[PDB]
Parts: sequence; C-alpha cells; structure tokens
Amino acid sequence: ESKIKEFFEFCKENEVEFVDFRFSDIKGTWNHIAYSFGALTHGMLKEGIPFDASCFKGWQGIEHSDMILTPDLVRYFIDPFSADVSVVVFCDVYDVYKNQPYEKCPRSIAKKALQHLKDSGLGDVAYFGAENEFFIFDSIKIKDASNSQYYEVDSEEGEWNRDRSFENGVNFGHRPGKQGGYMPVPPTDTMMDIRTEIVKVLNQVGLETFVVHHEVAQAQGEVGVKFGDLVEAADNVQKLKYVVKMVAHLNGKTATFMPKPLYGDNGSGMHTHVSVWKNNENLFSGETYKGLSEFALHFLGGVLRHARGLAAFTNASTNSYKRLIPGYEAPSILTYSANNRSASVRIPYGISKNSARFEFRFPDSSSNPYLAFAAILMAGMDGVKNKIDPGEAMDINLFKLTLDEIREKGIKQMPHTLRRSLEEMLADKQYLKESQVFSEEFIQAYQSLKFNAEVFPWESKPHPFEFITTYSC
Amino acid sequence: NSESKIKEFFEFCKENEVEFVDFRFSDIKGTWNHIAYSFGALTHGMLKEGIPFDASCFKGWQGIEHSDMILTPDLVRYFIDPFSADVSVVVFCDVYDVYKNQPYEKCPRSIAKKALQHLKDSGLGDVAYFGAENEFFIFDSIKIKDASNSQYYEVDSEEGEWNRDRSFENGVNFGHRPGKQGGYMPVPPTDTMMDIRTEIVKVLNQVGLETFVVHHEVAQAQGEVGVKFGDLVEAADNVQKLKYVVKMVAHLNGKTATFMPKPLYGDNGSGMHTHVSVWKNNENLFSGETYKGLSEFALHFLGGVLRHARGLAAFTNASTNSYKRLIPGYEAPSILTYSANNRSASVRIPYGISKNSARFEFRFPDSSSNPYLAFAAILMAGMDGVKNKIDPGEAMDINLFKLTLDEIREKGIKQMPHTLRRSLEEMLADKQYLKESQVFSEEFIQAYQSLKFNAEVFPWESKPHPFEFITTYSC
Amino acid sequence: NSESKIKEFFEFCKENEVEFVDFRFSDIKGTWNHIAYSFGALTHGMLKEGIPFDASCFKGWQGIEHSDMILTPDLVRYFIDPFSADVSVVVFCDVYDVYKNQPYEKCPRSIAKKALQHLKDSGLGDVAYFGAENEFFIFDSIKIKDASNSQYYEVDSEEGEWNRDRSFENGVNFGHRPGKQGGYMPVPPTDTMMDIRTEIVKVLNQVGLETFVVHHEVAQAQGEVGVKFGDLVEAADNVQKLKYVVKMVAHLNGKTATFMPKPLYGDNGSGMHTHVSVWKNNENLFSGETYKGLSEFALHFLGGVLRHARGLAAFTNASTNSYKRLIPGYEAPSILTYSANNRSASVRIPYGISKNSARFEFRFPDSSSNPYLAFAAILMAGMDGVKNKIDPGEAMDINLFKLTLDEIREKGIKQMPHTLRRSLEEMLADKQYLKESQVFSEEFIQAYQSLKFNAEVFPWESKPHPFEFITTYSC
Amino acid sequence: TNASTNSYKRLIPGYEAPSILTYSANNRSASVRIPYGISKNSARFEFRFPDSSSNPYLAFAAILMAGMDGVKNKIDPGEAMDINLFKLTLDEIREKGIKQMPHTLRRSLEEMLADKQYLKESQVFSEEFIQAYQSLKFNAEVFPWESKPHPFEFITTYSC
Ligand SMILES: Nc1ncnc2c1ncn2[C@@H]1O[C@H](COP(=O)(O)OP(=O)(O)OP(=O)(O)O)[C@@H](O)[C@H]1O
Ligand SMILES: Nc1ncnc2c1ncn2[C@@H]1O[C@H](COP(=O)(O)OP(=O)(O)O)[C@@H](O)[C@H]1O
Ligand SMILES: Nc1ncnc2c1ncn2[C@@H]1O[C@H](COP(=O)(O)OP(=O)(O)O)[C@@H](O)[C@H]1O
Ligand SMILES: Nc1ncnc2c1ncn2[C@@H]1O[C@H](COP(=O)(O)OP(=O)(O)O)[C@@H](O)[C@H]1O
Ligand SMILES: CP(=O)(O)CC[C@H](N)C(=O)O
Repeated sequence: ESKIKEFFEFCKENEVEFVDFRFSDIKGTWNHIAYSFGALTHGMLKEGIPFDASCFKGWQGIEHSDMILTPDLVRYFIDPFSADVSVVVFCDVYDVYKNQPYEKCPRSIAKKALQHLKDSGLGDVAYFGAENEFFIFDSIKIKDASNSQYYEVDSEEGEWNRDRSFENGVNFGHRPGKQGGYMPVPPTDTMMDIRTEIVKVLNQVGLETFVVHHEVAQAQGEVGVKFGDLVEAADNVQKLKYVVKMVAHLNGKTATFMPKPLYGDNGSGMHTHVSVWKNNENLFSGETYKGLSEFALHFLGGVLRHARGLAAFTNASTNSYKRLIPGYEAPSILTYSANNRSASVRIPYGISKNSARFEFRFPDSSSNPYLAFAAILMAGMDGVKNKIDPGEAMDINLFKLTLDEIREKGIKQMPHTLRRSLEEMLADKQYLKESQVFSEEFIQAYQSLKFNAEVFPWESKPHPFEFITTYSC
Repeated sequence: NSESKIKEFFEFCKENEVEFVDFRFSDIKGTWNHIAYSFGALTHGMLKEGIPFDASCFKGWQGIEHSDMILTPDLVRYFIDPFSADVSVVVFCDVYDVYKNQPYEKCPRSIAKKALQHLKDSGLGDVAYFGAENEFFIFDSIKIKDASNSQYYEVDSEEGEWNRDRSFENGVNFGHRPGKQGGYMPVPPTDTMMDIRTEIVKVLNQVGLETFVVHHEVAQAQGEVGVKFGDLVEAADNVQKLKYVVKMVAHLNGKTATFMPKPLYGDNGSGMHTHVSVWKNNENLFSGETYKGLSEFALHFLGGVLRHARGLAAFTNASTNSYKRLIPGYEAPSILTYSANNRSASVRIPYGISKNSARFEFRFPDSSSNPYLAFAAILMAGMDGVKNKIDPGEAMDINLFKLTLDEIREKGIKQMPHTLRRSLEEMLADKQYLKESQVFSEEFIQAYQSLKFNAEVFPWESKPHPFEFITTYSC
Repeated sequence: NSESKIKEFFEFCKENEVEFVDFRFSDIKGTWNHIAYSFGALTHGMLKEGIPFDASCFKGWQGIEHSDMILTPDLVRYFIDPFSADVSVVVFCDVYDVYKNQPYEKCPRSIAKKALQHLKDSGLGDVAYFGAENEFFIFDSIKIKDASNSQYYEVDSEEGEWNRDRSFENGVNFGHRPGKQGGYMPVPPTDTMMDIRTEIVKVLNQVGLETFVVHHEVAQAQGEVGVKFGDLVEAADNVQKLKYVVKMVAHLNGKTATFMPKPLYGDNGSGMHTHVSVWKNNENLFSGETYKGLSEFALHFLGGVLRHARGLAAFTNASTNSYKRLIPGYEAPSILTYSANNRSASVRIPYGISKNSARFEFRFPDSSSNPYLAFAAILMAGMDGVKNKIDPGEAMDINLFKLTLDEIREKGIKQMPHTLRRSLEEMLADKQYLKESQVFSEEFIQAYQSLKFNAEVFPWESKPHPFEFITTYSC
Repeated sequence: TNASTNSYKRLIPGYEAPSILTYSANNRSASVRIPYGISKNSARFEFRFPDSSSNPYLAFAAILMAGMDGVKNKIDPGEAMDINLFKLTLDEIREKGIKQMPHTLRRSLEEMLADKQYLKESQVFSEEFIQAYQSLKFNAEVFPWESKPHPFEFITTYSC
C-alpha cells in the first residue's frame, strides 16, 4: 500500500488513459487485458483482475475457468506505441482454487526459483544476461494446406533479391552475403537508423542498453541489455520483444525472434550470461580456473549435467533444433572453453572480479524466459550441493571434429530434436522439483503442450524436401 | 545365364526386331537406373561376363578410385519396353564386384538372392512367396522449392478438395469430387481414373505381370493394382516393373505419379502392404490349425517380424516421409500387434484363408523402401522367428486408433518408431539376424545407415519446416 | 446364382470380348461404388462365394477392426459399360456378412430384397411394381467453397436467366432462353438438349432399360426420361443404372449433371416420382371400383403410406436439400393428402387408368434418397396399411398450395416435415412397421440414424448460411 | 434471446457457448455461470446464452418475466452440474434426462408459443404482439433458412 500509492500518482502525472495488465502463458506469449483507468481502484491491485484461464493451453479446464491475475508494481512503463496513454503492468496468475500463486504460472515458477536460492543460502541474488538475437524482415508468407506446405521470408538485403527489381526497376546493390552481416557499414547494413530507434525505445521503457550491432545473418541484429535479477531479466526479455516487434511494425516491417528462419545462415540465439552473488561478492569469481571459482565450476557442472533435459525448457521448439547444427556460431557439444564460440558454454574473455560469468550459448528465444531462466538455476544449484565436476575444457574448434570421434571420445552432446529433449527432461526432473519449484502437474501440463503443439505436428506434416528426395521412389 | 537361355534371348530379340538392349539395376535407395546398347553391338560374351559401368555415381557403392564395376545380366523376366519409341528390351542386372571378385555385397538384388538362397540352404523351406500391393497417387502437377528463404511444395489433382471453387478450361468446374478420404470406391464421374487405370493393367500385362484387382483407393487421387505373388526376388522385380509402368502411363497421359507414402496431410497414405507365405515341397508351411487357419511355423515367423520390427522398419519404411504415414487413423499401423480382419493392426490375417492362401499381410512397409531390401530383411527377421520359436503374443482385435497414449504405453505395446533416425538406431542395435550367412554384410549396413542419415535424416532435422513459422515466428 | 447363370455369364463375356469385370454395389447414402478385376483372373469359384473388400470405408458399415466383408455377385441386369475405353462388364453385387454369416443387414440392396420377399411370404401379393420418374439438371459449371470465412455455391448453365446479358465465345450471346419455370417444353433453340437427351435414352437402351417419354422439364436446365416399371429391386437397380448413364453422358458432352433435389432457388425442384402397384396371380390388386379405378387394397395401401409418411420421408427424402424442395409453388407436395390429377398433392392417381395401369404416383420422394431403402420403406409402410386396413382419409381436390398458414393447421391436414432432423425424429419414433419380419433391422436403423445426423443435419445446423448475413450482419 | 437462425450456429458445443440447461460456478460450459467475484454487492448470474441478434429491450424483458415467475412458483433450479458439460455423449444426455437449448430458431419459436402465460403477466407481453413477433421471425428467418439451398449440400448431395 505504498507502491500502490506511488503507482496511482505516477498515472496522474503522465495522463494515463488505460491500465494494461500483461501476463505470460506457458509458451511465453505475453498477453494483455486492459482496463479503463477511472475504474481502477486501490481495492483491485490487491483483489486482482479476473480473467478466463481456460483459453490458455496447459492451464485451466473449462469448468474451473475463473482465475485472478495479481498486479505486481515494479518495472511498469508507458507504452511507446498506443495512441491513447496506456501504462503496462506485470502480473502473476493467482490460483483461486488452491488459494496460492498459480503452480503453472512461469513468472511465479521463476519467482519460486529466485527465492529457492535465498532459502538454500547458496547465494542471495542470481543475475541473468540475455543477448536476444533477432531478425527484421520485409514480408512473411506461410501456408498449411492438405496439399501444400510453404514459407518464404523476405528482406531486401537477401541473396534471393540480387537479381530483383524494386520500386522503379531499380536495385541499389550493396548486400551482405550468406553469413555476411558482421559487421559492414551502410548502406550494406540497411538497419542502422532503425536499431538506434529500438534502443531509444528500450531506454524509454526502462531497460539499460549498451551495445547495438548487426549480427552475422542477413537481416540480423542484437542489443545488449544490462543483466538483471533472474525475474527482472525475463521481465526485460518480454519487454525487449514487444519493443523490437512493434518498432518493426510501425517501420512497415516484420520482425521475429525465432531460432532458425534461414537455412544456411546464422540463427537468432538467446546467449544467457549468468553469475550468482551474495553479501556484495560475485561467487563465480575466484582463482580455480581462468578467473573462476569452484562454486562456479560446479554451478556449471549441474547445467552440463541436466543439459539434455534442460533443453526442453531452454530450446522449446522444433525450430530450435534446426539451429543446433555445427557450423553457425551455435553450439552442439556439451562442453566449455574460454574465448570459444564453438562450445556450449564460453567463458567471456572480459573477465574481472565483477564480470566473472558464464555465457551459455545454447538457449534461443523460443524458450519462455521465465521457465528458461528458472531451470538454468535449479540445474546450477544442483551443481553446487552435489559438487559435480564440469569435466575438462576443450580448447578445440568443436565443429570440425569427425562425427565418429564424438561417440568414440564419449563426449555428451545436445539433443537432435525436441521429442528427444522432452524425454530426457521427463526421465530426470528431480532437480527441477526442489521445494516444489517446478511442480509435476505443471511438468506434465508442459509436455502435453509441447508434444501436441510442436512435436506431433512436425512429425506428421510432409516436408517440402521430402518431395525432392522421395516423390520419385 | 545358361547358354541356351542366351540363345532364346537372341531369338526373342530377333523375332521382335530389337533395336536396343536396356540393362536395368537398382541402387540401395531403390532407384531403377538403365544403360542401353546397340543390339548389333551386343555379343554372346557380354551376357556371360558383364557390362562395364561407373559405380561411384551411387551413394553407397564405390569410391571414385575403385570406381569401375560390372553389371551381370540375368536373363529372366525381360520384356519389350511399352514406352520407348525404338524397340528395346529391358534386361535385369546384378552388380559384380571386380575387386573382391564376387556378387556385390551391396547390390540389393544380390542380397535378396542371398536371402532367398539362405532359406533354401537352411531347409526351413524352398520358397518365400511375396505379394506386394503398391498404392499410388496420380497428380496433375507437383511444385517444389528448396532455397534458404523458402520451403514449398504443392500437389495438384482436379479430384482435390482444394479445387471445388476453382476455374479451369472456360471458367468451368465440373463438380463430382470424392471427399477427403472419399475416393473408395465410387463410380464415375467422381472416379476420374477408370481408364488410365485399365491402361496401366493392360501394360502391366504386356511386361509380364499378372493382375487381378484394380480399383480406386481412399485418398483423393489414389489407386491400386493387385498383382500375383512371386518368389522373393521375382516379386521385388515386379515391384520395379509396376512402378515404372505406373509412372510412365501417367506421364504419357500428361500426368505425374508418386509412390511416396504421404503426399497429402489429412488424407490416406500410400503403402506397400506385403503379403508373405513360405512353402516347402509344395505345401504352404503357413497353413495350419493353430490360429485362424495358420500354423506354428507361420506364427513364429510372425514372432520374428514383430520382434525385429523397429529395426526392420529402417528398411521397410526407408524415408522420413514414411513416418508421416505411420500416424493413427488412415488404415496405417502404429501398434506392433497382429489381428484378423483388422486394418488398425500391423499384421492383418485376411478372411478368405485356405491351404493356398495361408499368409500374412504386413501393413507397415511403404514404397519409399527398396523392394529388394525390405523383402530380404522381412525374411531374415522371419526365419529368426522360426529358428528361435519367437512368440508373437496374442492378437489384439480392437480399434487400436482409439487407444490413449497412457493406455498404449501402460499395457506396454510396442509401436512403430516415430522418426527415421530412431529406427535407424534400433536397426544398428540389432544387426545379427540380418548378418546370418553373410546375407546382409556388415559393410553394407554401414553404407546403408551412412547413406540414409545423410540423404534423409540430416536434411529433415536441419531444414526449417513451414508449419514452424505458424507456431514460432511470432515468439 | 446357379451354375447355369454362371455358364451364360462367362459365355456372354466371350462374345463381347470382356477384359474387366466391374463389380458394383450401393452404400447407405446410395453412392454407387465399383471395383474391377482383370477378366482372365475371374473364376467360377469366385462368383459363388464372392469378392472380399474393405468395408470400413463406408459410413454406417463395419468398423476398422472387423473391416473384411464379402461382395456377392448377382448375375441379373449386367451390361457392357459404354463409357470405359477397355471392354468392361458391370455386375451388381450384395454385401455378405462374414461374422454373422448372412446377407448384410446394412446392405440396402439386401434390405430391399428382404422387403420383396416379405410381401411374398405375407400372402398379400406376388409382386410390387415400381416406376420411377428421375428428373435431373444438366449444368455447365459448378463451384463450391466450404471455408471458415466463407460459404459459396454457383451453378452455371447457358439456359440460365442469370446469363441473358453475358458474353460467350466471341463477345456473343444467342438469346432464346426459357425463363424461371419456363422449360416445359418449348422446341429448340430454347430447348438446348434435344440431342443430349436422345443420347441418354439410347445409352439407356444399350444398358438394358425400356424407355418411353423423354422431355425437358419445367426448370431451366431440367429433364426426365420415362422408364418402364420394374420389380422393387429391379426398379432400384435401374435407378442406379440410369443415374450412371445420365451423369456420364453429361460428362462426355462437356457438362455436369445432378439429381440433387433443389439446386436453384425460385425454380422447380428435382423429384423422384414413384409409381407403385401390387399384383398377385397376374391380377393388379390395385384395380377396382372403390375410388377412381382403384381397389380397396389400393386405398388402404395408400392409407399405410400417408400414416407413416412423416417417418418414411427420412428414408425417401434423405438429405437436408430434400426439404428445400418441399415447399409450395413448384409442383412438389408439402401436404400429406391424395387427389386424382392434382400435382399439388402428395399422391396423384394418374388419369389414363386401366386395369393394367392402376397405380399410385407418390410425388414426395427425391433422388437423394437411397432407391433400395426408399422403395423397401414404402412397401413396408403400405403393407402395414393393407394388413391394418388403414383408411387414407378422403381426397383433397384443390390447389393445396393456396392453403394459408394457420388454415392447413386449422383443418388438421398433416404435412411433410420441415427439416431432415424432424423427419429423423419421426422415423425413430415409428420404426415397428420397418422391422416387421426383420426387414429393417434395428441395428441398421441406428447406423442410418447416426449416418444422417452426422453427415447432413449437424453440418446444416452448424455452418453459416450466406443469407444469414443479409438479415443479421447489421444486427 | 437467440432471435435469429444465426444464433443456433453458435449454440454448438466446444466454442465457450452453452448448449446444456444447467448452471455452475467458474464454468463457461454452462447456461448460467456464477462469477467468483461474488461479494455482497456484486451477487449476479451470468446468463451466457443470449446474443446480440436479440432486440435487447425484448430480451431483458423476457429474462425478467421468466426469472420473476421463478420466484412466485418457488421453481427449483436443480443440482449444479459442475462438469465440462461439453464432454457429455449424446446418449448420456438423453438418458440423464437433461434439458438443452433448441437446435433451431423454428423450434424455440414453437417452444415459446406453447409456453406464453408467464410473459402475458400483467399485460407485459401482448398476445397480439407475441403473434406479430411470431410471424415476423418465421417469415424473415425460418422460411428463408429452410428454402435457400446451402453450399454444403452440393458437397453432400450434388452427386447423390
Ligand atoms: N451486481 C451486479 N449486477 C448486475 N451486473 C453486474 C453486477 N456487478 C457487475 N456487473 C456487470 O456484469 C459484467 C461483469 O463483467 P466482468 O468483467 O466481471 O466479467 P466475467 O464474467 O468475469 O468475464 P471475464 O472472466 O472474461 O472477464 C459487467 O458488465 C459488470 O459491470
Ligand atoms: N556479472 C554479470 N552477471 C550477469 N551478466 C553480466 C555480468 N556482466 C555482464 N553481463 C551481461 O552479459 C551480456 C553480454 O555482454 P557483452 O558485453 O555482450 O559480453 P560478450 O563478451 O560475452 O559478448 C549483457 O546482458 C551484460 O550486461
Ligand atoms: N499364398 C500366398 N502367399 C503370398 N501372397 C499371396 C498368397 N495368396 C495371395 N497372395 C497375394 O496377396 C496379395 C493381396 O491379397 P488380396 O487378395 O489383394 O487382399 P484384399 O483384396 O482384401 O486387399 C496379392 O499380391 C496376392 O497374390
Ligand atoms: N401398374 C404399374 N405399376 C407401377 N408402375 C407403372 C404401372 N404402369 C405404369 N407404370 C410406370 O409409372 C411411370 C408412369 O409414367 P407416366 O405415365 O409418363 O407419368 P407422368 O405423366 O406423371 O410423368 C413409368 O415408369 C411407368 O412405367
Ligand atoms: C483400402 P486399404 O486396405 O488398401 C488401406 C491403405 C492405406 N492407405 C495404407 O496406408 O496402408
């Protein structure tokens, strides 16, 4: 009843016309329901907002439809894009049937995960750093018929348009190749002005930014946002994606975060940077390995342990496993190395006492960031308590190594498809179930979501290529 | 190739004014290739010790540096080609290995010969008969795209649901279409292929196959011809014969044909239902009194197929598109059980069963497989059942498509594999029954798995699927 | 099937040079289905105990785990197919149940056989003669769209009044059209089908039917060919024979036909007028002096049909589109009464009545019905009337279309059901006259019921109608 | 409340719209829902079955007249069916003897002409008016719907 006080005056000052609550279902889809501002009261930011939770896969049945969304009054912001002054408020789903936060609400599973660390005493805060690579495209067509599957992404930069005629029969040239976006100047990079637009809008929504470049792939970009609390970071993951997409829309374009839209060029990742702190210290800083600690070396060993099951949350779509192909800055072998992008985890080279972190490179933004980040922690905490060796560091370009020497040398490796990684995750979920952080009911709801939403379609829908190879059998 | 077998061939050619001789052979994928000779150039020594060719052009076979191999002509089942504009005689060929000096251990017609011979040597029988129903589609068009920014296919047949509102010749649209899953088997004009189908049969007749049924099939532009059973190699030859004709009579009618298992999502798939019986001294050994007119021999055979099925499947369902077909509810099996009159099952025991018709039909193989291999492997697995009296279990006579995933997993029924990699895995974890008597060579199975992982699995896993842009582009 | 008719069938197929034997049979909808055998394959032993087939592909019949069934050939009214390019013979078949070991209780042709027999065994009569007037439309084009955001249909025909102002081949339009309701029966050029109707009649002559009238009918593109009556089963057979011929002669002339009941709003429908008489010992039992040349037997038979009509119409008007047709002002009956020379009644006593020609014309059925089931049902409805001496009321010699809304409900005439759901509920409420002598099994009345509810009513109750957007889109 | 044929294409199971005539709390599968938000002030019913093809003056009038009538005759509501009421099979519905919304406008117009007395209370709905409504809907919605062929029956029936 003070952040309420602070809130209800912050609205009077920006002339807030609508209160836009935003929540995240299990897929990570940020949803919004919005109220007329004069109808909002003190006694509804403690009562909560009713919604229908039966319209969300993995959540409520239709005979127990009504749930409460509960306002949480931090990191709210003024929508840059609405034409009538809206303010955006983060919410949790509260379960009016077990009278507790919703066991299938990710922003709660993340919250539950953030304090599990506190109550474990292993550390106080756990910081998350999310490089979210993206694409900005010109057009996006799809078809899913009985007789035809079909997609086509479009961008003027693309090698498919070197022979093409644009406005006057004209084609201004000046293109990055396949794998050529890193990092030419204009006019080759067409997207200088629009990315300084995003950042300026990201500054205005509360994220602290620091880098903006063009990425390797054809229409690819990246913004460095400053690391945050486990939850706070994923709040900012959702915020980022809203801004980028809506900046793309209003600039007459379409943007995506998906893992791998272009075959044969780089795919957007989610480079997660993690380090755990306590009593003003960075508990990964040490002297045991290249500026790292045994607590660190172990946190790592928990994530390299449950990685195959961890991909179920970290790499949550079939399209992710089109990214995990050797040869595109993306990872595959579950190992670690300093200064090395062909690894699953790179120690950043800029490593002083405060910066000491791991960069897990394997996630992409088809993960739900709350669940994704939640699960990178329980994995790590299981590393500390069970003091589990991370193995030996491999300072090799891992891609080049012949495929028979992976089985031969016995080194673990990312799963090749999603169905696989849902199966490792079900085969050992126990570290996820600590202190009912991830409940089993939710763990179940999750997979009867991802199989029905993702695995079973892929498995049953003819693939264009299957007609090159098999239609002449 | 006898010496009078040779002269009857020359005479046949002479009688028929053969201008060309067209040798044909199958590579591991199952593709049927040819190389043809001026008849005047053909001599009595070429049909005795071989035709030179370049075997490094076929994923699986030779490296560029030991590239030369030899085709050995087998003068059986040759025929005058119905479609060539100059009289030619198609002649079936084996590959000969001119380094190890022996029939090529990777030549799929050789493997089936070794298989059928393995059966004779062991004395379990003299002959394995195979019946193969090869369903096919006939389309009007097939568009494909495979670039970096796009993936795309489209079939077209005027019988198709998607054409109900379409305009054709004069803005005119004729009506009378079968529904999705409604082509079975209405009369014309809903059935727009009665003619091209009787064309097919008559030409199948010319090329040496005996026919009985022809009919329309469930899916929109789908068909089936019933051709009599041959021995293990003869049937696998007649499958290639069938596929050639159906693809050529479709082409000369300005149309295009596919034996791939699942060109349409939401409609019935195209199978190779294989019907099997093993015989010794002129008694069908499958005939008996144990279970619905079948014997303990027959049942054990069945035990081996089911036992080794998930490995077998890497040969009998030889493509990623094969698994799009193995999906509940299109008369395609998913559960590895057997039953009478039950199309929900893997193995169907048919109704009109007699001392002549004692058989099984195995409904899980498709035509994306190599017939020579998918058959040999069905035998190897099957004799492994006889030799070890492997037990099929008891028939499930339910609708298995109704069974829940929990209910299916709980009672712990074995199902088909869900992908081509898994069944390839399962097949490398279980090679022994194939390797009996050098029938399937260890070398060959390695080439086979390397070929298939590189030509089918890694494309699939690494090539974005369109429907992924529905589910994940807006994340 | 005696081995005599088997001798004469084979011998018939040698002199017409037959390459295929096209076996045919009708499902519960009435869709005529075929499956063809290479003639050289055909066997005496096969025409004795039958052809197997996949029975699970037919709504209402078997389920996939008892899918096998036997088609049993019936060597009557076979005929050379005019239309196929390679000589085929079309042969009718029944469905045999190989689980209950009996003619299939859900094969319409058997049920109709059970009806004709039941009349025999009942002693009421030796034979029941059925004459069927099968009106049709010949269109040029038919487009349909069945989507989430759209429902669409367009018929086209050059006769249609929607083309008076349109350009055809070279900016040109020949005029001379019948208007709405004008097709009866102006000479050419207005009548654009003198030659395609004569083609039909002739190809009906070839395939075995006696024809007499051929005319254009009242609606824009309509027509009717009179056929000499047959026995209950034979009349049903020739309804399938006719429908085939008419749909194929449309096809090969660049056109598309339909027996559907009401393809055009505001113009006449397509009816199937059923002419019916029952004889015994060579005398026409309908012949008498009780009313307009008919006997008591006749009237009471009629008493039966009208009593049970509301339920009967689920069997004789079998599609939601049947009920678009059953509305006043287009020569179809909505009012369940009888009258001599009145085309606005349900049943008409045609004028030229002799002792040989005493019959009733039941006018309410349409061709969307299953002819075997529709005729069986009428017979039962009428047998019930003979046995129970049901009185058909008196005659209604008026223009029944001129009867105002709350006036036909005043005088307590009952009228046809307004929707196919309502006809279905009536029939399940009055089954007992169908199951007499087990002619219509109960098991069968339930399959039919779920057949029609699922395949007609629920799609109608659930799919937005375009006209609903006129009335409610601005609500 | 559902004064159009279009109404009855919505009253179909599976689309968050009620077919079965019973009530339940937190249940979008029922005719009447009891909101969890149920204070001393906000105690209401959500009758989920109306739609905006009703004249809403007529609709709220007739809801009241029936809902009033309930009080005078102390009409018992039955037991709460707190089920996903879609999951009921057709036969389980008949055997359980469950009331259910009409499948057609024609039907509900008939069911209403057979049950009028509770609207004619204290002259609120006139016999005269009811009679004029009765014909207006019949001539303007039922008779069109029953006579204008439907696209779907050409898939179904053009090839009969
Ligand atoms: N005591 C009351 N009497 C009548 N109407 C009321 C009463 N209290 C609230 N209402 C009205 O009923 C409606 C309820 O809106 P509300 O937002 O509560 O919907 P809901 O059924 O909970 O659906 P959802 O879960 O989709 O938000 C509003 O129009 C509201 O003002
Ligand atoms: N101690 C830390 N804990 C967590 N994240 C950090 C820490 N230090 C930096 N980061 C974050 O790492 C992400 C990547 O920063 P960047 O300078 O791009 O590193 P790199 O050299 O790995 O590319 C940013 O979100 C950044 O704020
Ligand atoms: N004893 C037998 N062994 C192996 N195959 C057989 C035997 N008898 C028949 N067949 C074959 O079985 C296949 C199909 O049987 P079929 O009669 O077509 O079944 P259905 O028509 O019900 O699908 C054909 O290739 C046929 O020759
Ligand atoms: N005794 C009878 N029983 C049954 N049908 C008959 C009998 N006599 C004639 N029919 C048939 O009834 C139909 C009558 O045709 P028609 O006399 O042209 O009638 P309309 O002028 O109403 O078209 C024909 O199929 C004809 O064979
Ligand atoms: C009518 P049928 O017995 O031939 C079933 C064939 C099926 N499409 C399949 O996938 O094998």
